[PDB]
Order: sequence, then structure tokens, then C-alpha cells
Amino acid sequence: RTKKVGIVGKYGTRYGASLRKVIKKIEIAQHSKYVCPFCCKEAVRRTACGIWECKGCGKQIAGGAYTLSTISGATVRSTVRRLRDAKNSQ
Amino acid sequence: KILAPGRVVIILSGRFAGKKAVVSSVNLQGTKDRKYGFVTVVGVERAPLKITRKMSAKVQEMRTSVKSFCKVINVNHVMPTKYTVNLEQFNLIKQVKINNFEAGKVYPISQKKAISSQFAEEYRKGKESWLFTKLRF
Amino acid sequence: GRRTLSQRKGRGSIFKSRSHHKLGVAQHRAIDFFERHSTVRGLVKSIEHDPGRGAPLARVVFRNPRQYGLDKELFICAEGLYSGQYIYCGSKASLHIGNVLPIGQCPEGTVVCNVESKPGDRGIIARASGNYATVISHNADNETTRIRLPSGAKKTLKSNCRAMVGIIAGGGRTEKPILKAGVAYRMYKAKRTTWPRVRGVAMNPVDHPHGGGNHQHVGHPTTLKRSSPPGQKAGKVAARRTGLIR
Amino acid sequence: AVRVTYVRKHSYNTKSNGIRIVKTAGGNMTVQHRQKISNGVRCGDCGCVLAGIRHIRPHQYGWLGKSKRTVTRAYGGVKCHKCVQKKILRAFLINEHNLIKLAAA
Amino acid sequence: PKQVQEFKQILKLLKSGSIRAVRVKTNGENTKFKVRCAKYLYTYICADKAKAEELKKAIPKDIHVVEIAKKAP
RNA sequence: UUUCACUCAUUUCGUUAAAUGUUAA
RNA sequence: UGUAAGUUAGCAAGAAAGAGUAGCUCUGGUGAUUAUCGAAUCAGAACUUUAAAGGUUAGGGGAAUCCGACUGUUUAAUAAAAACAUAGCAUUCUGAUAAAUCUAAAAGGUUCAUUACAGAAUGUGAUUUCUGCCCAGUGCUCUG
RNA sequence: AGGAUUGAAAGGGAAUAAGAUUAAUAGUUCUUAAUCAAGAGAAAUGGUAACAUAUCAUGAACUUUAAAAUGGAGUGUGAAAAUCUACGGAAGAGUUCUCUUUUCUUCUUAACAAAAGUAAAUUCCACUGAAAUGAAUCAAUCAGAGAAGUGGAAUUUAUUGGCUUUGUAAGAAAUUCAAUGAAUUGUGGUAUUUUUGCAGUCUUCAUAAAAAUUAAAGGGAAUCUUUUGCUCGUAC
Repeated sequence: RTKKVGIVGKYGTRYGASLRKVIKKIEIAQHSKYVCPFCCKEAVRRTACGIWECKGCGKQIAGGAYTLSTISGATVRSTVRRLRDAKNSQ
Repeated sequence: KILAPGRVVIILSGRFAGKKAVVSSVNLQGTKDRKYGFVTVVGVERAPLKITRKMSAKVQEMRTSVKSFCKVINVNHVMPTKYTVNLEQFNLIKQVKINNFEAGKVYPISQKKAISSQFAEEYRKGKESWLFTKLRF
Repeated sequence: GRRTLSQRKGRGSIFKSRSHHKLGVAQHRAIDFFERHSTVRGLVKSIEHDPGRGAPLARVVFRNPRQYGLDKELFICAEGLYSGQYIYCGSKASLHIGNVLPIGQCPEGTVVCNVESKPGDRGIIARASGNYATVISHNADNETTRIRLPSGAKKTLKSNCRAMVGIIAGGGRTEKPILKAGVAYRMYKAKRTTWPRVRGVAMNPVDHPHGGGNHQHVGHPTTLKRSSPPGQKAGKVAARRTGLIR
Repeated sequence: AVRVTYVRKHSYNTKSNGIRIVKTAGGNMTVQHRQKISNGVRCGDCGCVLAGIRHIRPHQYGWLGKSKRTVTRAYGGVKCHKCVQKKILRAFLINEHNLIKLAAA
Repeated sequence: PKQVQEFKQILKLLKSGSIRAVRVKTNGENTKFKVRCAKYLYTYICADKAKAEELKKAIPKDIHVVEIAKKAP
């Protein structure tokens, strides 16, 4: 169908090759489904910027703007868990 | 056996949702007309109200009164509890069988009030409490 | 000359905030005894989209520590919160994401958000999407703690200021390139009237200090003192430096 | 075809100005005023449309019979049956756990 | 307007003291007994001539009776 | 005169002015 | 049926270019229901003539150069554009009791139902490739 | 108990229709037929369940939930109307020296209620437990937190309950005939458009009103007939 312009062929030929490249990565990850942390189903889809909803599972999760979990938001959860364990133990 | 006569269950669905009942007869296979595993229970439809020392003794009788019910219920719509009553004490419950229940017709009112009086007198003596105390969802 | 556009902005006639569909004020609940000396548990009923801001808002419901009823609060979602979650606010709250703790109980290195600059003022710092503040150190002598603001500045606050543990949801919002003028037009649907910005050099000498002559150019340096009156303060203000940074 | 006219003095195709054109004796076509489409009820927890209650205007519920505006169950009309079942189990299981965990463990 | 189905109700209605007027209509196939009450106009479609006569005797003489035919009054 | 300590005018805030402080349990 | 150079590989492109099309008489494909019933659609064949989209409706095409990237806006009544906007790029200030800024004053007002992924002030004008040297002069600034 | 005034003849909103009538007003008058609001004369059953019962079958303070009350695009489809058409007719009209079993017109029905017969779509309930993986759409999409199958319950579909049908109601109205009185008023379509709903899909750094007002729930405090419906606009 297309050689390399997969999802950004809807933009035609009018936004610059570099800009169409950057928006392609974000638009693919924004429209994909993610593994739902409570029922382990590929059933989470974005409803609004920052709000993700598990379809066959009935849960609303706050997340990144275009991805369910951000890299910055994942290390922080790891960091707080380590901090809490150290504080709770002595 | 989890579901045995004298076992106290809590009804999960239907008009009597949340009421506490007592198992009388168990049938996990189901009859010809009953295509499901059921159990015949007798429960407290309206729990007795608390009373103080100011009401007249005739008020304390009607306030502590218990309105009961008898109903065939699917075993998937009851959650058995850890409390067991003595069917010897509640001998009126022991007479509630599957053949006592007919489909579509009113259960005999005289029998219902008979067990209702038996429930009330037992509570007036305070012997059983968790069965007669109301469940707050 | 005329009155420039920055002067007309301070009167607030067509530049008023377009806040009609907004959910409300997003903040911690008012401080009380049960938050000072205990913990109150709230339930995250739902997560909603507040117009004009990039982070989602949580409709938390505390009960009523002193009366009968419900205390419907409206928090700013931390990343990872979900519907039906329980969150605890108070001095004895556990160090979990979404919990509200005084900034003194957080171990050094904890990442917080929606911090109160003053005790009980219900949230000031680290409120945009994906933003957070880090606890630097404590000082039990005068009950002060040091935090690192999202701009990099260091600020000292009282040790009993409240904050929410985690990261404000909706991060990475501004990395997606707007592509069309129309898309930028829709961004200010629930904001002020600022978008289509005419360059000062394209105006006339009456309209703007930059309004030029036979060639589109400024003419005088664009770095100005902080003390310039409103009307000529156009461009870089109190600029310690200019040009591309190295 | 017979062309018609608005009977009331509203002249705009608003939500409350909906009309229906029906036939009438003599081949003439008359104009009716049709009611707005309404939503029903929702479970207080899961936000699902309840069964057993019609989708009518709020005031028309008073005209209906006493039994036709609710469902004969605990929290009937405000919570679904699934919503209610979770309520009962939570109230019973947590209370039972409290008796064993604390209260003479 | 309301329609009564069987013969028992109309006589009970006729014997009731809430009546106001009676109009009888004869069609090409059936006979209709429209009873004008205070609120509604009850009617009864009758196709049996003998049963129609039984109805006509059931009408109290005090009430006014209107007979309608191929020509309206 | 400078540097301190305080609050008491003064500023900026928050709430239904809803357990502040000190003893007691 | 056929379609080039160029290209951000999406386009150019209805590229360019050629052939067919009427009337009448027929033939076949595409289903429903279980022999009866039903739909406009496509393909094909003899014959005839005044050789057939054209009553009406209904793209002229190609090779290049300059400017603006594009969609958009504009001097109501002589300028519709290469001008304005735009997305993208870059710079400056501000931790909110702030920055900008209206007011004679004000428990006054706007961005702000806001909190640096934010607010306010500017230049350039998509993409690609690249932004060289100069701090003397005038500004701005210094933690001096 | 919590916050004053005003602000919409296109936003929210209790309740009416058909025929007739005037030189001119008519959801306003008349005939017929309805509806709404405010008044007057120890407390229920059935169903396993989803849930159901001509008012029935008590339900105060207080609290919560829902409705009023929510963008747009595009696809599929239910129903009504219009147009076209199949079969069967009844009445009238046009053409007719050339033919034409011919061409045209009429064959209708309200608000509010009833429940013979019978639909489409979605969501739930019970039995059972799917792998050799199945079920399904134009597209999708779904399943051991339970598919498909069978049997049920509910809601929506321009008023009751969606369509035919019924009461209103043929006594009206339309088309003819006679001189006020007489006649008829079937059944369909795997066709097009419009209107109105429904189902899922796509899209947003856009998420696309509030109150008056109504109902339900948690809690257990207490022990059919009839009257009236004011002010203002209403011509063109």
C-alpha cells in the first residue's frame, strides 16, 4: 500500500518529512492498545489526553499524554517503592 | 458439606437481597421442574427494631416483632456464613420442604406468621443475635 | 501613538479566561484535625478531563470526619491513579503514589506534586502535566524542608506543608508537534485570547514601538530595562544575555 | 404532495420544536408536536442503564404507577443488581474479617 | 373513549348510577352501544341481535336514548 | 547606629473561624 | 487502453495520448423462497441509419523562471497580492505576596477555575542543508 | 437551611386534537372527544434470577444517586410519510374515424387510550462449560472475571406498547348520483428520497452549559364524583 509512510499518509504531502516522521511515532503509540495492569488484557484505549480506559475491564487509569506509562512516571514509582521500604524498615 | 440444614446464609439477589436466611433442605441436583441446584430457606424479612426503657410494654412487643419469609433460592444466589442455628430450637423451620412450595401461588400466611412468632420469641430471649441483627450494606 | 496589545490585555474585556466548561478549583481539602493528627481515606470515583489544562482531574470523595454526608473533592490526578482506588490524606499516611503527606514526612529524594507554598493554602507548585518537585533535605531545627522546583530553583518551605506523592498525569504533552494553524486555534478553546500574534515589525509606529519604516526592522535594541513604563516594554526585558545558548 | 406549516409561533428547527407530519381525513396532512428523547437511570457505581424503568421525562414518572418507577430490590432504582451484589459481599466479608483480625484474634 | 369487551361489564355500567346518556348506532355488520358517562364514552360492539335486545331493555327509561342510522341527527 | 529575640500594630492567606496550646487519660 | 521528468516517496495525474458511445431485435452474469417471485446494473451479438456525450450541463494542454511552503486573512467604496496569519525554529523574564498590566483611589481588576509541559514579551516563517567573524560604539546585564 | 436583583417570545418547561364556521379570528369560536395542576367528598405478594403486579400494599428528619443535561464525522439498519409500482376493483372525466380491454382523478382519518396478531436492535438472567478454538459485522468486535446453544427478563423504535388492528369513527371527510336523500372507501413490494430512532466505528494538546423541577434509594420518626384555572399577546 505504502512504501514507508504508514499512518501519516493522511497528511498527504504538506507538513515536511521530518515533522511527519515525529508525529508518526506519537500517533502510532497514541492509538494502540496497552496491557491493562489489573486484568492483563490488551484492552486499554485512550479517551482523552492523560485518561486511559480499560474496555473489557471497567477501569479508568491516569497516564501519559500518548502512552499509558511514561518513562519518567515509571522510575518514580520504582523510586517511591524503594524509599517506602527503607523508611518502613528501621 | 457447606450447605446443610441449619446453616445461615445471606441472600445475594432478588427481592430478598441482603436478608439473612436459614437453610432447611438442600438439593444440589435440582428436581424435574427445578433445573438448578436450589435450597429452601427461612429468613428474617424485617429485622426487629431496638427498644428502650421508656416505651410501654405493648409497644416493646410490636417493636421487637419479626416478619419472616420462606423462599426457594438458587444456591448460586446465596452466600453461606459461618453461623449455624439449631433446627431443634427452630422446629417450625424443619417442616419447610420442597413440596411445601408451589409455583405461582401464595405461600400460606398462617405458616409464615407461625414461624414469625417463633423467630420473635427467640429474639426476645436474646439467644440468637447475629441472625436477627440487620445487615448494613 | 496608540495603546499596544499588552496594555489592552490588562483590562480583561475580550481577554478574559474562557472558563465556562471547567470542572472547578483543583486543590487539596481544607486542613483540619483529622488531617493534622490522623488520616482520612478518599475514594477516586472517576477521572475526568478539565478543559484548558492538560492534566486529568480526579473526583475524590472523602466522607465527613465531623458531620454526616460526603465531602466531594477535586484533586489533580497523579500518574498511575485508577478509578476505585483508595487514597489517604494526613500526617500518618503511607508513602504511596496518590497519598497526601506533609512535606516533612517524605524521605529525602521523594518525588511529590501539588505542593503548598504555605501551610494550608491547598497547592501551588508542580501542577502542570508531567511535572514534579523533589525533596532535597530536612531541617528539624526550624521545621523547614528544601525542595527543588520544576524550574530548577530551590525553595525552602515549612515542614508541615502538604503535597501529593507522584507525578502529575498527562506527561509528554508538548512533545507532539502541532501541525496546522487550526489545531493551535483549538488549543485556546478554554484559555485566553492570545493566539494569532501579529509581529510588532508588521504594525505601524502608532501601534507598536517596533512599527517600522521602509524596511521591516526594529531599529533600536530589543533588550530593555525592567523599569521601562508599560507601553514601551516590548521585547526582551532585563536580558542578562542574548543569542543562541551554548 | 401536500405541504404543511408550523402551527405554533416557533419558526426554528430547535430541539423543543420538533414536529411530525401525519395524514388526516380528506388527504390533508397535519402537524404534531413530538416529545424529546430522554435517557433513563444509571447505576450509582458502574454507570450502567438500569433495567425495568422507562426512559421518559422527569415529571412523567409521577404519572406512572408506584411500582413502575423502581425495581423491587435493595437499592432498587439507584444500583444495578451487580452493583448491589458487590455491596453485600463487601459489607459481610469485611465485617467478618474484622472479627478475626482484631476483636479477639 | 374506552371499549368494554364482554357483556357483564356493560350491564353493571348500565345499572350503575353514573350514566348520563346512551346512543345506539347500527352499522352494516354490527351494533354499537356507546354509553356517555361523566368521564369517558364507553362503547360495546355487538353482532348478535338477540343480545342487542337484552341490552336495550337494560337501559333505564329515565335516561335519554339516541338512535343513529345511515343518516346522522 | 548596626546585629539580634519577640508580637502588638501591618502584610498575604483558610475554613462550616470544626479539637490551637498546655496538663490530664 | 495508456501516462514522463521531478519528488518531502505521500504525489505529479483527470498528466500527456488514443479508441468506443445512436436506434432496433436479442443473448448471458449477479438472488429470494422453496416450481413461483424480484432488482436495476454489467458484458456480448446481428441489423439499420442522417455513424451517435454535446438540446442543456460540461477540464484547453505542455516546457520553464521568480515569490510565498501549504489550508486561511486582508485596505466596506480604485491595491487580494510576493503583504498579514500559520505550523516549525530561537531568544528574554517570572516560584505566584511573582511577571505582564488596567485604574484618580481602592479588603480594586485581567491572564489566573492558573503554577514553569505555566504565564507574560519578542524575532524568523513548513521540510532538507546551514547559520561564518566582530563586545570597539549604543543598548541590556553582573552573583562585582 | 444558605445566600440578594435583573438577563432567552430560538436554551430548560405540567396539560388538546379532528371536523365545521367568518366579508377578516381561530392548536383561541362551535360540535364531538381528551388531558393537566390545585383542592373537596408493627404496615402486601409472585419469580431461582434478570424482574412483575386497574392507587393499592404507611414511610418524617437527614444523606446520596439519577433525570432535566450535552460535540462532530462516517457506515449499517428498524419504522412512518411522499414518489413509483404488482394484483383486484367501484365512480367520474379526456381521446375516438386511425388505433387505444385505453390515459387521468377519488378510494382518507386526529388527540387520547386498548391489547386479537406480530417485528428489528441492544443489555442482562438460568442450565452447561469452549482448544481440533470458536461466535459474528458492510466494518468491527467478543469469550474460563465465561463464548456459542436452549429457555427467559428488560428498554428503545415521533401517545398508551414499535407495526397491522381496535375504541374515537363514519354519524366526519373525499369522489359520484338523484331531487334533502342515496352508493363505495381490499391486499401487497428483496424499489428511490425524506423524516425519525438504534447499533457499534473514527476524531480532538477541542471532551463539547446551569437552575427551576421530578423520582428513586439508605434510615426508621409518627400511629370514583365534583369545584376552580387569574393578567397580557393573538388582525396583516
